Amino acid sequence: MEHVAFGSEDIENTLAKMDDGQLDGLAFGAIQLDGDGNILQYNAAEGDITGRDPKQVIGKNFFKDVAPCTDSPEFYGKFKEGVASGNLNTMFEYTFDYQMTPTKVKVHMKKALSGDSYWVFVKRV
Repeated sequence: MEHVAFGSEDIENTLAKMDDGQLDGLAFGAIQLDGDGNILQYNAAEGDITGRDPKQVIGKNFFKDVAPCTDSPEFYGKFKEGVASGNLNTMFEYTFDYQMTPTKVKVHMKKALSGDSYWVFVKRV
């Protein structure tokens, strides 16, 4: 198990070293998005929470295709403001409810160290 705590202040530095295999060892869900919301990485723990197969959602658009329930000012709105601004670090509770049992989560979105990519981290509450 890769030992990194949800909400750590340097999480983006820690995860910068990890390949898709190491990401699967985290204790929480992790999704890497580009600035348009397309999925670049999607780990095992996220699939355990949501039921999605990680291999199959890579390359889909999180807000349009995968997670329409997040297309709202309270989630996608925050994302697109952070991309436009070039900075993003916000944590909030949300309920995921699209084609799944409604599941309450804590979400942390943070700009990655790389270029034009953004993390979404998820854990159950």
